[PDB]
Amino acid sequence: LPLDPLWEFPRDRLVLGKPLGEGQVVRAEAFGMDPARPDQASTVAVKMLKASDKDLADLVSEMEVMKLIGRHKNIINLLGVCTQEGPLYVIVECAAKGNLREFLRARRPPRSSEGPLSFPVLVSCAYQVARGMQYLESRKCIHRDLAARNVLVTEDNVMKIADFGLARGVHHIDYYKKTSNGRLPVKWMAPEALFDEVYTHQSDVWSFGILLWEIFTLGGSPYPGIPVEELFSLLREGHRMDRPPHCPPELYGLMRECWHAAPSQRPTFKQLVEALDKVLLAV
Repeated sequence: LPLDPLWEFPRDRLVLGKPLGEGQVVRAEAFGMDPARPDQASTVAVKMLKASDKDLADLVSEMEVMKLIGRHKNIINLLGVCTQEGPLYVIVECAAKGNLREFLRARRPPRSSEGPLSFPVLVSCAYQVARGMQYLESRKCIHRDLAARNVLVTEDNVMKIADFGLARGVHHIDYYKKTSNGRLPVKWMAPEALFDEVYTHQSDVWSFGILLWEIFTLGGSPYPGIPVEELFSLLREGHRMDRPPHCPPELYGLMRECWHAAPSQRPTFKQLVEALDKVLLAV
């Protein structure tokens, strides 16, 4: 691997800590990530191999994607890399509150009538994800698995889209795959992706609609009670999820637009940002 001085960070300035998931991602302390404060500690996340040569190329691929995509408030940003004299590390921002799905589920409801989550904050979460996706789209990045579990939450409740630069094996998806936390990722796939193996930014818009439903069910799992075999047949029939409880029609409206059969008849991310902004400003 060649040295890129723009991004190289000394590995001896990292102290590896608790693993965050399984390549693998590990929480770490970094010293002098800002070269103006060389002895200052910060908390970062380090992506690394668990590994085959294919596994290595995929991580290098993600690294190069992240270099090109540039900075945005609502994505997990690249901070540095360690490529020389040791294992490949890709250092990115660490979001203190974990993923959005778990953030919502943990916060389900003199203030006994009040849970931690209010309507304007739920809308803000949706707006921020749309802003991040608008940015990624402007950089010609299709996410391909946009979902609440792939949005991370900072200490200040800022949404950051994660894992947007993954080499995903799109031509070998096990549609019946259930994760160790019980997720069926097929439930986020646009029909053109699932059925025809076509991905565009409009397929991410479909997934955003599913994410919207996750937000307004406070981390509910989509298509409740529906196994994959039934999901296939239901999608072929044009099945859409019901309006969740305590969800205004404006937001279910947006969900249904995101799930229009024709990709060109779904909103763009720019339109979603504008629509959600209007709801946010309506108080």
